[PDB]
Amino acid sequence: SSTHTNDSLNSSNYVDKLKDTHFVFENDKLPSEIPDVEEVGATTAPLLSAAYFIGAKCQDYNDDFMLCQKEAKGNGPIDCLKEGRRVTRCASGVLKDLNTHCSDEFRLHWQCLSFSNLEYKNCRKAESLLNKCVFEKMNLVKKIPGIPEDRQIHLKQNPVLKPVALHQDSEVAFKKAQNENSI
Amino acid sequence: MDLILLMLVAVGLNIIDIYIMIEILIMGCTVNTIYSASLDNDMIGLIYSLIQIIIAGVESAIGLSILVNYNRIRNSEEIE
Amino acid sequence: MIPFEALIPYAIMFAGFCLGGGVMNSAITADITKRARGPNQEIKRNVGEDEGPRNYTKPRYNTDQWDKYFAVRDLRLTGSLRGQSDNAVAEESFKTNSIQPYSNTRRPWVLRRHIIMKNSPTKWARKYSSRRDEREQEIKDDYIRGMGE
Amino acid sequence: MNLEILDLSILGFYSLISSNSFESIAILVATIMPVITELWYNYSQLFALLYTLIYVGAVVILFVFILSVINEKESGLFILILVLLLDDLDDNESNDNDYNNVYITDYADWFNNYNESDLSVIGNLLFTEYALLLLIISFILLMSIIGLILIVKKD
Amino acid sequence: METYELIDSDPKFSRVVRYFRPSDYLTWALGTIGAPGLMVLFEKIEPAKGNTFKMPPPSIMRIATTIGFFGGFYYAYTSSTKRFWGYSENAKEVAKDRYEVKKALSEKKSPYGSSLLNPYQQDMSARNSTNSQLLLAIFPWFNVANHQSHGIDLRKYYEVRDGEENWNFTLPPLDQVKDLDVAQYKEYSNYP
Amino acid sequence: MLQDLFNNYVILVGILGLIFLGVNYFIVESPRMDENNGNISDYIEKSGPFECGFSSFNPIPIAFILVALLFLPFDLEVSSMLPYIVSIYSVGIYGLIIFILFLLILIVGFIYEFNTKSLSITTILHKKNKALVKNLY
Amino acid sequence: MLFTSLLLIIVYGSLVNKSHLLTKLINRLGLIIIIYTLLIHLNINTLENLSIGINMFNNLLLINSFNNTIIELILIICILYVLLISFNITGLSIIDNLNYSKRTFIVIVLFNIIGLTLLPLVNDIMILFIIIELQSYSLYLLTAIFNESHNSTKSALYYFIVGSIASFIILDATVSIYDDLGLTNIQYILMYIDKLEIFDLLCLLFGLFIKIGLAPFYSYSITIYSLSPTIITNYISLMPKLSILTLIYIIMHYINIVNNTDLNYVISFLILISMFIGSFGGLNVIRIKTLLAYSSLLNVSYMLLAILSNSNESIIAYIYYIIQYSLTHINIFSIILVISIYLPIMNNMLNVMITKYSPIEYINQLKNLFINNIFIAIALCISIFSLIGIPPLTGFYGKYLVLISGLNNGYVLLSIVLIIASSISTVYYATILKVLSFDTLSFKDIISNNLIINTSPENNNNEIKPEISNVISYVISSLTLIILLIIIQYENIVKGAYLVLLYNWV
Ligand SMILES: CCCCCCCCCCCCCCCCCC(=O)OC[C@H](COP(=O)(O)OCCN)OC(=O)CCCCCCCCCCCCCCCCC
Ligand SMILES: CCCCCCCCCCCC(=O)OC[C@H](COP(=O)(O)OCC[N+](C)(C)C)OC(=O)CCCCCCCCCCC
Repeated sequence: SSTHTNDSLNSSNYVDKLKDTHFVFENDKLPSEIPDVEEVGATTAPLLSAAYFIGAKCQDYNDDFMLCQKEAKGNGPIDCLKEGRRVTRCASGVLKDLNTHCSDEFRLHWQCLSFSNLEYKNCRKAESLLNKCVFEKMNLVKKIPGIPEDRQIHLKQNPVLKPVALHQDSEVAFKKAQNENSI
Repeated sequence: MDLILLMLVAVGLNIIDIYIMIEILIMGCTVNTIYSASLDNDMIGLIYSLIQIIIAGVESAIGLSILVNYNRIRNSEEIE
Repeated sequence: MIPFEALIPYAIMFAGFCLGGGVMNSAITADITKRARGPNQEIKRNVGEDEGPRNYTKPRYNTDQWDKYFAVRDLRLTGSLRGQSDNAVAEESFKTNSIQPYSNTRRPWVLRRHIIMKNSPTKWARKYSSRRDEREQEIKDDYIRGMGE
Repeated sequence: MNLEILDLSILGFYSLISSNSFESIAILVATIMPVITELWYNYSQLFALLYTLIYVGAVVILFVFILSVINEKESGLFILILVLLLDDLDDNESNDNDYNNVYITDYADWFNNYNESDLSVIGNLLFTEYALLLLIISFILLMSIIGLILIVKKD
Repeated sequence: METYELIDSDPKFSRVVRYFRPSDYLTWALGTIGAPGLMVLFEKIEPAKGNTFKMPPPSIMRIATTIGFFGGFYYAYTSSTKRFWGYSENAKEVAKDRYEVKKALSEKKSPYGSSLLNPYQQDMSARNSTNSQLLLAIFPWFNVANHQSHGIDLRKYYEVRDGEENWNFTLPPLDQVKDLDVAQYKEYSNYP
Repeated sequence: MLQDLFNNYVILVGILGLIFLGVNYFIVESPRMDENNGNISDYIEKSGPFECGFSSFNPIPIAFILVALLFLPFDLEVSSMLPYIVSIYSVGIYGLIIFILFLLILIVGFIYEFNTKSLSITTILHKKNKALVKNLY
Repeated sequence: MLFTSLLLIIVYGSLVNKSHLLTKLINRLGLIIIIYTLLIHLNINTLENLSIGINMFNNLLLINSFNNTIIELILIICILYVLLISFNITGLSIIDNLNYSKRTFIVIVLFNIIGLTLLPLVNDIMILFIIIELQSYSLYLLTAIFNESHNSTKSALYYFIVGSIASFIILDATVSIYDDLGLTNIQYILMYIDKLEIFDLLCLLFGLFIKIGLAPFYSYSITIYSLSPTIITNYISLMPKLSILTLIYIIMHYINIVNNTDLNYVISFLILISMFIGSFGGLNVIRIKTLLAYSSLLNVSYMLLAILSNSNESIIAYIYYIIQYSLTHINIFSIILVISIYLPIMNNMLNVMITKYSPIEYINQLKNLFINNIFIAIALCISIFSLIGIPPLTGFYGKYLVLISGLNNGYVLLSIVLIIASSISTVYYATILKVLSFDTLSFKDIISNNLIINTSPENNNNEIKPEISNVISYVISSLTLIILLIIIQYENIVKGAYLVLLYNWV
């Protein structure tokens, strides 16, 4: 979906010329009445790599943050500001953990995503190492709700759709674990 | 300016030129609908526009068929 | 008896596809990677001595609306539409650089300048009849007429 | 320099002076192209391509098809430029000044994790919600096939 | 205003056929043989060409039977539908309907049947086929889907009327009936 | 999705059009240089039709007309299949049955124009044969 | 039942061999289909239940007791029209074989009945545009069904262009409405009936006014009706007004919620102007169909006053008038299709060219019908006397009921003009009666054997040979006595119209 909108960046600078788009900044920070939070600094690829571990660790707060939006009855942004900081702090907690426990396993995976069009199907060898590491050092697991355990896609031993080109760092790191761990 | 009916000067002197003006006139209606639908982020307006383009095509085909048979009706000696 | 003289044009047409593809794959990948190295030109060009092996970023395809929100979000963090960063805490400049584009909502030029497309029973009333606009102007006036209460 | 104005001024100049049917069919193509191009940028890329596929590819080449069948037979520079200039002065289609001078934005949100093209939604509603509109259309198309043959076929 | 009990605001197509009275089959038969007869009656009224009676060619009589075969069924279908809506005599169908539903709730199956259609598709399907028999003289449209917007309250199938307790059917609370809206949104509030 | 790379391509192709026209106008030798007998305008012999050498001076079949006319209804049928393509999964069986019905009604038109043989050119004017019958007295 | 049988007729007609007997027999298959449609419609649809109004097909179509009245009327008038093409209107093979030369005639008519019956029910601007095209496209095809005719094709070309502009105005009003509100369903628009530009609904009416031939747009309708074959003019000059006037009445029902006076003044300007042209126009005419085209415009002007007033008595005035005017229109055209057998034959001056498409074309071709057939002359006299408004025929009660609705709402100026315009129009209805009878006593004993009817072969010379076919005669007689003897059951009929509701209730 690459539809033009009035809410973000469009396809070309010729769209901007027709719309006479002004990219407007607002220097004003938030008022002191709202206690500050440390915003998450991860980019697209690290978030998609750690998305299922944020789901495993912040599940209660994410559900509660959304349930505040459902029951705010249209005043969601203003009446869920405190519950929206727990989620930001919880997610920052996970990315800080992966940087201090599985820095190389994490970086290898989201370098693969940045190498393969941000698709999970192309990075199973790196992803399997990261999941195995996270389990032993943080107990988090990746689970896809709504299906039996035996039929999750990322555990599929012989997938139908496989990457066209291999990630060298993934294949090298994988076979090393075939010696370090598969004793 | 158009209140003096300027668009009558802009339409040619053949029956086929009238047919084109009808299409250019309807084209303005569809462009107006696409404009509103995209601003409102409403796909119902885009359903309307899709219907207008399809219905405006059927109108052209019937009109040309009448015009075509109108033309051959004069050239209908065919006694060779 | 394979004629090699006949297959010479094909080996040149094979090179035609390879020439275009080889350039596009490498040039676009290099440009995307270089701009994803840092927020200034003295960082993008040079490679540090203590920096490790370079991890190129391949061009992205088949995107959706989340990739337009992710791209601007990455821009506000690194200065590139496809930057890389996995810091658990963002810079303090992240909270004062949100880009919200403001654009007009006027009808297309063709809808309001074509010698034929602009003529219509209702488009004249929008353009030459005050009936609609005087009625709506009442609601705008009564906004400021109700601040006294 | 919104050059889309200059394309229509040329177009508006030749619409006042066209004589034969060759130029009349040219005004059609010279009008869709600004319509398509101004839809490709700005508003809707999906309906710019639908217009090319359906208007140019289907209904425009039918005009030139029958013009070769029908026939091919057979003002003053001051008045034209005077008319075009007079036509050029007042180009405000609407008289809500604030609506035409004040800009607006929208706020995006991440609640829509199932992002799919507009043509996905249009098909989603046309084949479910308004399946009567879709079915009548195939009925209008059906009548045309019968309608064309009864009008034109000789015997 | 002849009003009766509303059995089903959008009766299902398979139900409407299974509820034909013998008289409804007679109307379907009469419509089937009426259209070929009407062609003959016109010829008796007035010969198509000439001045004397001439039986129409057999090919016309075969297409005439087909046209009257649908018309007879459509008349039969609409008459059977009025009973469901309550516009006609429906006491006989009410007991027959109640026997099936009370049996259905008893087996913990849905009265309306299981459906391939998701929640939006079920509700959308109901909108198209509800009250669609009013224009069944113009173009056909039938409720062939197991949706749940039938314009009834399933509570009314719990109380026992005359001559029903002898059925000795046990009805569980609706919360435990498979494939009902009151028994699906248990995990998430937007997924069944 | 960015399209500033696409825009430069369209602009370059637009520039490539002016180059193709004018490169001929700047590389051809001057008419005086070759033979001087005239420009394309005055040399009406060179600026004329080709009729294989001999100078000479459209009542097309109705079947050709119906081919073009029937193209338009069958095109709008094909172009209205586009919404179903990108939504085949999410409309499920319901939208699939509607799509098939949308095709059946149009097929009844295909049957109608197949039985009448509307597209056949036919030969009503010629190809006649007769029986020689003697008329003895 | 209509749609399903249409497909069977489409396929079957393209299989069997091209012949007149098979074409006439297929026309009798459609006469069954329309009859079957009425039996299924009346079975499920009832006045008592459709009173509230019922949404159908995702609220796209809304049906109530006012719309339901016209669907049954449309089906009835479509039966009386198909009787013409399905049986003999004269019995002379030369004149009649025109009705059987086209196999798609009945198919296109069945296409239109689907278009006509769905138009009053529309409840969405998206389906309003689609349905109005389905009806509009069917009329152009029927106008050009006789593709060999030069005048018929010239009329369809004129019809297509005017209707295309008419449809564009209709399409543009809906787009403008969608621009203001973003809603397509008519019921959702009613929530903003006070917040939208009510003149954009008037731009919608200006498109529907073109399609009913209302002045200043009346010019094309008069030209079209005076060029098409009399069998074609009998259909295209009545049916569109049946389904469009019902739609106009509903749109005006919603409009009068905000009771904008400026809207009423413009429509009164068009109604007033149309009465003038509808009356003074027909004074100087020679063609009968041009005369009935001006007659049609005047009656549409009367029916708009009932629509414009739009009260509880306006439903009664419109519902009664639209029924009686259809039967009168069918009766008059059926007679004109029959009395062509009494035309003389030459054995000269003024070189009047007659064709098989309009054998009766001039008013003075009705001459001496009092002599050639007295019984049918009175039937034409009674029908014309109804149009004049002589009581106690059906025509008087139409004008009397319209006047009640008009004056009860303060339309004094229009009520007086319609009574002036009625008397002015009586001049050219009286000319038809002058031609029918006034020269009877000079021509009473004349030696006439050159009539067209005298070229009919003699069958036996012993058996009685009726001059007119059976079915057409029974229709003319039935509708002539219904016109004449409405006084007997008028009270029941009018009380049967009090019940037709359009959200009156209580
Ligand atoms: C890539 C460029 C393609 C276009 C190259 C031609 C450019 C020349 C300018 C014409 C196009 C401007 C658009 C308005 C249409 C005007 C057409 C017209 O009036 O005739 C132009 C052409 C030359 O005749 P001219 O001397 O100008 O007029 C008097 C002749 N009796 O009369 C002729 O018919 C001669 C053959 C011209 C055929 C052109 C077909 C119509 C144009 C379609 C292609 C361009 C689409 C429009 C794009 C621009 C839109 C503003
Ligand atoms: C339950 C009551 C049903 C009554 C019958 C209805 C169907 C009529 C067919 C009868 C048989 C037939 O057509 O017989 C034939 C007769 C006589 O024809 P003829 O003019 O002498 O032709 C010459 C006959 N030769 C060949 C012997 C010389 O036709 C009629 O008299 C037709 C009467 C008109 C139809 C009445 C219908 C009234 C509709 C009212 C609702 C609005």
